[PDB]
Amino acid sequence: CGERGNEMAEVLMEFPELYTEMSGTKEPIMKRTTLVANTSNMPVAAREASIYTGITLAEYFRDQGKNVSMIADSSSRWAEALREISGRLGEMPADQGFPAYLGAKLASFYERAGKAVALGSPDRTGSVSIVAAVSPAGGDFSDPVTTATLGITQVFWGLDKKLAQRKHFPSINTSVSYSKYTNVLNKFYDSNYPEFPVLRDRMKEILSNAEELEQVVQLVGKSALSDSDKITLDVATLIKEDFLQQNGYSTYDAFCPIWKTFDMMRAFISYHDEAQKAVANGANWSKLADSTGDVKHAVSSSKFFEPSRGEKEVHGEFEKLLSTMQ
Amino acid sequence: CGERGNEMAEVLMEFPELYTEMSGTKEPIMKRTTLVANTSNMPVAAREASIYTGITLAEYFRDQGKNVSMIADSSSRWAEALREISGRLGEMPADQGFPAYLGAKLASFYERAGKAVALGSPDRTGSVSIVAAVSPAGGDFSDPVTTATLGITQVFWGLDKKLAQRKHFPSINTSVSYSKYTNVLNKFYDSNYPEFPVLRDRMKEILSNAEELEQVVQLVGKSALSDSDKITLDVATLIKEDFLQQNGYSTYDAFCPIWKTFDMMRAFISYHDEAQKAVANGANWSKLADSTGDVKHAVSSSKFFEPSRGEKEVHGEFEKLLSTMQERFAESTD
Amino acid sequence: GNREQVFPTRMTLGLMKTKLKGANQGYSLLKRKSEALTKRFRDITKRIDDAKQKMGRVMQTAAFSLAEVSYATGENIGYQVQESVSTARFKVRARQENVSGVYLSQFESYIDPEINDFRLTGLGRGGQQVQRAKEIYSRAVETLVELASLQTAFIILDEVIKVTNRRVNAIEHVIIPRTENTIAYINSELDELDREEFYRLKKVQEKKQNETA
Amino acid sequence: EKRTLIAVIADEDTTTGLLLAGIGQITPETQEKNFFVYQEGKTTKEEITDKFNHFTEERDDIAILLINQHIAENIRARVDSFTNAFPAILEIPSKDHPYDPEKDSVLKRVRKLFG
Repeated sequence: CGERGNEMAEVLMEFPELYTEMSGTKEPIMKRTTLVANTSNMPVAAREASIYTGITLAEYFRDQGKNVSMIADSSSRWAEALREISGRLGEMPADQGFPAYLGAKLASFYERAGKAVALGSPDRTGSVSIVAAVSPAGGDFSDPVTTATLGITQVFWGLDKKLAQRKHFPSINTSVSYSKYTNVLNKFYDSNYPEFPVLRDRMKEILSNAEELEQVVQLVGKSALSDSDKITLDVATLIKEDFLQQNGYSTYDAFCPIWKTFDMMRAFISYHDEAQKAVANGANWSKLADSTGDVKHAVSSSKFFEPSRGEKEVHGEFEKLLSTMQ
Repeated sequence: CGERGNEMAEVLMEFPELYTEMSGTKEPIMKRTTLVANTSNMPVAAREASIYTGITLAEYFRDQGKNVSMIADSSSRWAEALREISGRLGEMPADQGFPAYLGAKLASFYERAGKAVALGSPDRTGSVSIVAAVSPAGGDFSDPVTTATLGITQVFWGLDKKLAQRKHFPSINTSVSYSKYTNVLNKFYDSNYPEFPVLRDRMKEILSNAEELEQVVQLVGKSALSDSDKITLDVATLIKEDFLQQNGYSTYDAFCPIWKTFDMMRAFISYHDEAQKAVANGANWSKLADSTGDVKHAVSSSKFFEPSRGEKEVHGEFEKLLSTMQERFAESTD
Repeated sequence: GNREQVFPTRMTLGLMKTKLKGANQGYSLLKRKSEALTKRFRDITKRIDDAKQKMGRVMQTAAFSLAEVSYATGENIGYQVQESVSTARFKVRARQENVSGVYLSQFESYIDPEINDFRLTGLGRGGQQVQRAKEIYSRAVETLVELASLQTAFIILDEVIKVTNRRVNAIEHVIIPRTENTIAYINSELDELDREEFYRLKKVQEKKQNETA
Repeated sequence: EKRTLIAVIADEDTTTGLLLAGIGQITPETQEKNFFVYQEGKTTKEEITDKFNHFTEERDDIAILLINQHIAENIRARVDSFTNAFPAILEIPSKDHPYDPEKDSVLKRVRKLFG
């Protein structure tokens, strides 16, 4: 909805060349992926008919028993089109020229997503996920569209421009991003990865501590910290540079299956626990970093395992990493 | 333009008593100046008119093969007049309440400056230089008028209030101020003062090094600093105090002709080079400074030479200064 | 007052608020470090005086009373030992103690047999003559090394406390006020922008309603 | 280990004897012996300062200086102007002259701050 015409051309060029074995055999991801190209040079009033068409197509395919995903890039270009129609239409503008009914429109659009039992028989169940990219004016999340969407949506993958400039990708702002589906997913995890929620919480805690602590270090220096605090900083840096950072245009990190994610999470948290115990019972972290440099290197390089050798060949890291050390 | 009536009173009182030699004989500068006054309490809508009057007059004289400088003091007042008229008109405000057409008006007004060949015959070349004072609201250069002007103009003489409060005048902020004519002026220097740009760049480099060393010192103090860094800071202080600082209301520094400026740059950079050379050859900066305080004082007092004494006399004494400085720096370091 | 030259945005406002919080808690951290190091510095300055007193009244009484010559021993040579120069011994090993979070370069006794010289058994005098240099002087040099451990513990700690106090002052007098001024300036500029946008919107709304409705 | 040597600036009664019984006087590959005889009225004061620089700055192996008061009083300016940590200069009494706790540099510094 109001995007580049070279970003709809690249999707028309790569999705046919990209394949999915979800059907049991590699079939172009384009075979199951349709497009609703409406670039910015294209009429502003059709940025609204682009978002309706997409959600209606997802609802139609959910009505066939399929789990569809509508990816709406961008929701702020549909809101600008309603701000441009409203302004030319005469009624009173809102906070930033938007109509007073922008929030209602966004809510109605997002209320079309969900898991549902399809009307009619045979009895089938489908779902429509919505992934809406918002483009705040200047990167400010206080915008009317961003505030409304944050009010409506249940997951907030806020991106950070500073991290994107260092080429830290995905440039997800862990400080402000939230997921309200963690509670329900409990069941899934209890059925597939019981440690997953606890490890996730531990990593959130470590990242928050390191965020609060790097600010201190930037002013007073790293040598004024406790060995525990220095371990926290090193662990968080390792997590950010090797776990959270994922080159989306490579072979090893274009895709990361959940089993690999869980294994890497366990490895990083175990490394943090090993360091914290080594320093808790008496040790010098400054020298221990040199001593365990290769264990740290192995944990960092876990990123480079190719997912092609699926499941239990990569799962060798269960011993070749969590038993080679720790 | 939109400025004190008293500023126009002092111009009228002083210019008749100031004489120029451009024609070959002493003649009051008032004989070749015109004033266009719209005081701050005169009708606001006339401010614009005054500006448009001034430039036109300037252009007229440029059509006669003369080099005219038109001084707009201040263009922020013209912008404010436009803002007031726009407010009375109920127009949609742009940044800080100004009309959306302010930047275009400023750009068009500044495009009227330039060197040109007059329209008719006989062939004659003139020029109009616009020098515009900008009065940012609160002293903040984020002002829309300042932002438009810096986008238009080619020379940026940015003033620092912390310098002015200290009586450091002119209060040019050397970090932000720039001139984009330094490249075209090379020809001139190559014909008149060939090593002028080199000395200018040396002075700027010394000032920048000192600015960063002072950021270091403010938090860490003047310790762990190499004697070269100490020399850099000391000579940057010397330059700031006795070269960049010029008392415009004195008999010696009211006017500094380009040749005196060039000789002063030579003296200051020679001092810096001699100090660096002496310390690099094992000399200790503290003892050397204690021993050559006389040379430092001579270099700093170089500004008191009267330009009325003539180019030849002042240049001769500057050469004496340079030779004495070399001899003393040789004596003090064996 | 003095402020950082940054452009006012809400992102920069949050960045400066985070920087100010970090500055405050780093200031408290360095304050605590300084107090700990100062307590240890008090202790080291007391113990260094005590050690200097003990060395002063042990060196001359025992170490400087060597009996290798002349009447108290079988030889009357004042520099016979110097004829046996060899590899050094009675040496110290500089240990890296966690003094107050920092790591000093203090020393510990690590003597070695060396060439096993002596003031007797070849120096003319008997064993009883070399007792002084053999034992009392060895103890004296051990005490001297122990005192040098409080000399380098004092020098390093004094340097560290000076740096830490200078940095605490820099934080609380230069960095924190500057960050607060930057925050105030950014808040004022953002309030100005908000006022401009609000009043421009109000003008648009009033024009529309009262002219085109 | 990086720095281990003991250095003694003292008369023959100290450098030759006493600690020399267990400390030695020579380096593993040097003839300087990290010591100065300091003959009474023979060694020059300038030479004494030169030896102090030799054993404090010119060579790195010396872990401690152990200097008698005789040189220290005449070498007062040099030792007072030395502010490094590694050589850990230590003043000692010699012959009849006692410690005199109001003269040596380190204890002067200690009384200077904080007591």
